[PDB]
Amino acid sequence: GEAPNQALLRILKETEFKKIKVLGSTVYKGLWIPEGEKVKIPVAIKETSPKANKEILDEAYVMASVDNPHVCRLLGICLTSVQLITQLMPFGCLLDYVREHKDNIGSQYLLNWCVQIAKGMNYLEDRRLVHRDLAARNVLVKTPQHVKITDFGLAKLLEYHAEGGKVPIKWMALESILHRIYTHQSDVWSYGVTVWELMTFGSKPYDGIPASEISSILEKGERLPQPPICTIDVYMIMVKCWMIDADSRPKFRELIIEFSKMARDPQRYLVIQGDERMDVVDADEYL
Ligand SMILES: *CCC(=O)Nc1cc(Nc2nccc(-c3cn(CC(F)(F)F)c4ccccc34)n2)c(OC)cc1N(C)CCN(C)C
Repeated sequence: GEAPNQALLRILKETEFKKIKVLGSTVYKGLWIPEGEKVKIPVAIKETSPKANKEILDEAYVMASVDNPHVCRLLGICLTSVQLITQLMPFGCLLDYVREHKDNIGSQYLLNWCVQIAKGMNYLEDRRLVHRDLAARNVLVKTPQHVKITDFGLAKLLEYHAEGGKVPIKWMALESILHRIYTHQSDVWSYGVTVWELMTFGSKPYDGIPASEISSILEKGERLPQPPICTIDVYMIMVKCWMIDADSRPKFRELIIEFSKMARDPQRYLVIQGDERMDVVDADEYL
């Protein structure tokens, strides 16, 4: 009863990329200039073990099948000696951004980021897609006013039953740690941890506690603390994302509604000191 995935996998010529510089490691900053049409597109290029190909091709499959203003768009792959070509998000991952600009993030930007992440996550749930790695590090920043979800290296297309492997323990639900079960609601848990990272301006969840004890702590009933800038209204939303009963956690469509209400009066829900004074074509316009 599944629908045919008629997504298009675009294959680009290497002679069309101008690897400007290295963004990290390898991921490169560059330009994609399609032959003929006078257009330069700022892109990120993710550059031979047969496992690595099989996995980056799996990620290219997922990114080619999603199309949402809050999900990272795939432009294509290059079959050299395999490269992912994605939209360049010039302000980096949201985790490093809130850490850099701690003294400039207003309650407006925080609550709006929570709305946008829930929108992209709700879209992924519409596509019957479990992310399995939602975190502040995996949310990229196009502009301070526009963020998108990235990194689908663990994404799965539908509960999902994993069989093993390295996984980020402090972001995943209890059911994911004990039974390797992943659902859209286990993504809601990771959403709760991701909101906690933003409200704490990039603090590390369970900083110091070894990952092997996380399963014990959560079973005891202990959760992440209430961030200083958070009213009980916002912290209650995170707490609901951390219920043991997965179906008691809020839906992504509900998290959109809640944070949108808060985004209409941000200073009522986030208390931040000084909150008052805080031919190039982008990929989104090349269709
Ligand atoms: C989280 C860190 C970082 O974001 N650095 C960064 C990123 C970008 N833009 C950008 N656009 C699209 C894709 C990426 C990107 C994706 N990955 C993961 C993987 F698997 F490697 F593809 C990256 C890893 C490392 C770097 C970039 C990756 N990024 C950017 O645009 C100019 C700049 C930067 N920085 C160098 C800033 C460093 N941090 C944010 C302070």
